[PDB]
Amino acid sequence: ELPTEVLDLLSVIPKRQYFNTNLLDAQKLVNFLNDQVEIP
Amino acid sequence: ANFLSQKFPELPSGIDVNINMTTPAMMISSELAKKPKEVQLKFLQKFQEWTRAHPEDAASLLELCPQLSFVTAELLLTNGICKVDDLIPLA
Repeated sequence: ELPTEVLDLLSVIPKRQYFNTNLLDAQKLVNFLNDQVEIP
Repeated sequence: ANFLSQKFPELPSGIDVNINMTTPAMMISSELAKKPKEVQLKFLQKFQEWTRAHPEDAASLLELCPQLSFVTAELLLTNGICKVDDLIPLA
């Protein structure tokens, strides 16, 4: 399940249909965030 | 979308933006970046744990819902965690 913080955040920005510009690869991003990223 | 109805059935659709005067991307930045630095960091660390515990779930959600994909990116950008040039490897 998603924590409430995430939920609110997903709602506060433009509708997902206004995002179809360049985008990012979910699978790369997740593996990137898990292993390669350390949130300050 | 059985994946969502099972795991993520309450996904927000986003706000309605009047893209005849304001661009989504600019709103996206002002939206996350008007928030106190603690938020972005709180979200991303919390999220980081969540996505490490659930790589399949997390990644597949980012696969289908792009607001989170870029919401994460923009928060990475605003804190300086990652730069645009670090996001293109993801792209």
